Amino acid sequence: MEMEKEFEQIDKSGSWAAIYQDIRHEASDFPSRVAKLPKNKNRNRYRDVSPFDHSRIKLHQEDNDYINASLIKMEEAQRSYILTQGPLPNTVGHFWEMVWEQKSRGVVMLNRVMEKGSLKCAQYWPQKEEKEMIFEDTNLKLTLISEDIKSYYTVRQLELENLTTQETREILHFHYTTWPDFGVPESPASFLNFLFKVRESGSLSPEHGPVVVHCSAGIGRSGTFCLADTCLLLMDKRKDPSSVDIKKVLLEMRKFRMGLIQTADQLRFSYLAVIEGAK
Ligand SMILES: Cc1sc2ncnc(N(C)C)c2c1C
Ligand SMILES: Cc1sc2ncnc(N(C)C)c2c1C
Ligand SMILES: Cc1sc2ncnc(N(C)C)c2c1C
Ligand SMILES: Cc1sc2ncnc(N(C)C)c2c1C
Ligand SMILES: Cc1sc2ncnc(N(C)C)c2c1C
Repeated sequence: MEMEKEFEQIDKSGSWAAIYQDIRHEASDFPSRVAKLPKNKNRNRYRDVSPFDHSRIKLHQEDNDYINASLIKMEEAQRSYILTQGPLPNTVGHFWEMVWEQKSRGVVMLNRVMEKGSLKCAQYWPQKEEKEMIFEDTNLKLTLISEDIKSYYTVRQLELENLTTQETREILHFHYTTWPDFGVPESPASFLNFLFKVRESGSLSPEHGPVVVHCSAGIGRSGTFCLADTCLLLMDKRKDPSSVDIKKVLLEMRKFRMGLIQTADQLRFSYLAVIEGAK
């Protein structure tokens, strides 16, 4: 169909759960044997969320190359993303090692450190200019350079130093701070504004390594971000924008990481965002 009329037809027929279940039944199943090795148990936040072996990011290490992170490579749209879990106390040094080694320019964070009264990820960046962080396991230093706090998001300028080579790189931290503890936003307007601030920065462009995107598990909000970005780019590239099929794009992305879009409400929100962004 076309998207906006497919949308009203699923709303009127109340069939979001059935459409979402169809996607779950058709999604790819690839092995994740490295994720399940006993030596990696304290590197995974959730036992049911693992990177596939074929698409996992490898750390440049001989002892243990494992991180819970996946490369999503979208061939027609010419976009790549790394989707990862919120870092754990034992994996903050691995996280910044990955940003360094993959030549990323941007980190996109879609969660708060505490939500629903529980910790959803480690405090993995410095909160004050004069109190830098040193990750001794991976030999990196991270400094807060500047902060811009807005109503719906915060952007930070960070300096990452490889202490082995004394090389430095600027990293941009894009923090969406207002996703609700339960459900999805009522309007996609602030999420779309945020997506276009990340684009404007150069963080999604081919002159850099892939953007690093995370939430708590790195599949639900994180999936919504990459799915909306890729669908809007395809609508600009093709002769017939109404040919873009959001369900087919999501199944392509599910070849590279399991579980992207965690609820029927996140699926409806992704349709809403693409429909409103197209205008
Ligand atoms: C430039 C690259 S790619 C790569 N893949 C696996 N291991 C590596 N190590 C640990 C040396 C590397 C390096 C140094
Ligand atoms: C006024 C300026 S110049 C500049 N250059 C790089 N990053 C910045 N951010 C987002 C902290 C800024 C700000 C806020
Ligand atoms: C002069 C420059 S460079 C640059 N890079 C990323 N974002 C920007 N804006 C609009 C927030 C800018 C501006 C205003
Ligand atoms: C020179 C740059 S890079 C960058 N990235 C995100 N936000 C920014 N602004 C406008 C606060 C900037 C600026 C001013
Ligand atoms: C949904 C939004 S907000 C925004 N701000 C600046 N430029 C934009 N375009 C057209 C590239 C947009 C879009 C498409």
